[PDB]
Amino acid sequence: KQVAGTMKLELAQYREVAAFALDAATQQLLSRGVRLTELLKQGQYSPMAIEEQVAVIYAGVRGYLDKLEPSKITKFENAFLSHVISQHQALLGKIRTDGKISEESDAKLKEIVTNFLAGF
Amino acid sequence: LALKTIDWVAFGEIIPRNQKAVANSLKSWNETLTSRLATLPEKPPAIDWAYYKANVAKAGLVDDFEKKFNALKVPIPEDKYTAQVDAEEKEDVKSCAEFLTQSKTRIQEYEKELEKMRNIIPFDQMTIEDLNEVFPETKLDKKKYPYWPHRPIE
Amino acid sequence: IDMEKSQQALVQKRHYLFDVQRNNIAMALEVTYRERLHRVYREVKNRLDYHISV
Repeated sequence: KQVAGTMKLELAQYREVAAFALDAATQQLLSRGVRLTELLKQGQYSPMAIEEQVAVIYAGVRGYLDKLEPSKITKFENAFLSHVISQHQALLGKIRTDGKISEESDAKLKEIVTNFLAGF
Repeated sequence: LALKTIDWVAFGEIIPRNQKAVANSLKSWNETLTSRLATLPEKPPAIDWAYYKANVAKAGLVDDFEKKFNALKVPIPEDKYTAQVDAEEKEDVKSCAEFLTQSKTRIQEYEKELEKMRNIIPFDQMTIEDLNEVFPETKLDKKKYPYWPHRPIE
Repeated sequence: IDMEKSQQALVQKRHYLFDVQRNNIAMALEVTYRERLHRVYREVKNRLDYHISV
């Protein structure tokens, strides 16, 4: 909820931005909605918990991949998901224990975010 | 469970420009193989001697087939990391030799260069010849450009 | 001078790449073995079914 309330709001704004067809503010909102759409959907039969949910929620909420191609967003998203499932899997358990936004967990988040960003 | 390490983000910065794109292809196939190894389990799915036995009419058949599977053998693969190891060691040799040799030689050369750079002659105490040697580019060309003052009209 | 130093450093560190190549080969072999295991499993299960089902 913390990781993505603003994310949902910005999705709404990008729709309000999508309500048009050259503000670099609007352009930024556009790239943001681009990533948001490139991410939100999913394929059939992919059960999971809110874990990767809150993860990518902060990640897009970070928007440090807004530069990354929204086309490349889905691929690098699979990449980051695999990275988290492998390494920060224990850190994922930690965030699960983080029944609150742990600034420590948040820092691990930004760190592994840069890490997977290199892996991109 | 073996995989030796390159900092792939940095590791892209190790190859000569020959086929570093092919190197990237190799790294991508490596990540692909990592995912693939993640997919399947290391061991077989199990087999029920007595469970499927009581479950099947082929009961003692189920146990005997469990025994046969214990006897049955799938072929294990083969490895050639030895060739890779030899290539890796020889490359380490060649590259290290070339580096620690030519880089160090140029290091000495540019070290002398820096020394001479700290060794700039004072202008008034710099003869015309002082510069002419120091800046060989001021050479008289006194054959190619002999005619006193032996230089182009510029 | 800095360039010579940096070129030396990078060419030296390169060996991690050969490590990764070993990684690729080792993963290939391990996957082959694991897949052979699982394939044997599936064959055994198919054989077991071929009688219980009948």
